[PDB]
Amino acid sequence: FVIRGDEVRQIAPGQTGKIADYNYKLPDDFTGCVIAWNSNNLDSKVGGN
Amino acid sequence: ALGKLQDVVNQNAQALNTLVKQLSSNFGAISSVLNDILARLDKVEAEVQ
Repeated sequence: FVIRGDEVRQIAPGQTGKIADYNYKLPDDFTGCVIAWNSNNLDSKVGGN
Repeated sequence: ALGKLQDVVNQNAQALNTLVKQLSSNFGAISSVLNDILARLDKVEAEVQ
C-alpha cells in the first residue's frame, strides 16, 4: 500500500493512530519485515494526486 | 506465660502484613497501580512496566 511519509511510524506491531486503528493493524506478535521507500517520483502531481 | 504460642501467632501476622504491604512497591515500574500504568502508556510500553 501507499501512505504519507510522516505516518510510516504507525506500520509497526502494537502502534495506535488513524492508520494503525482505522486502516492497517499489525498484530502485537508480528514476525516479518516492514519495507518502505519514498515514491514522490511516481505517486505525486501538481494540484494534487 | 504463653510466649511460645503468641510468638507463632505474631510471626504469621508479621509475614502476611509484609506480603500485602509489598503490593504498594514499584519494583522499578512507573507506578505500583496497574490501572495507572494502563492509563499512562500505550500497549508495548505498558507491557514492559
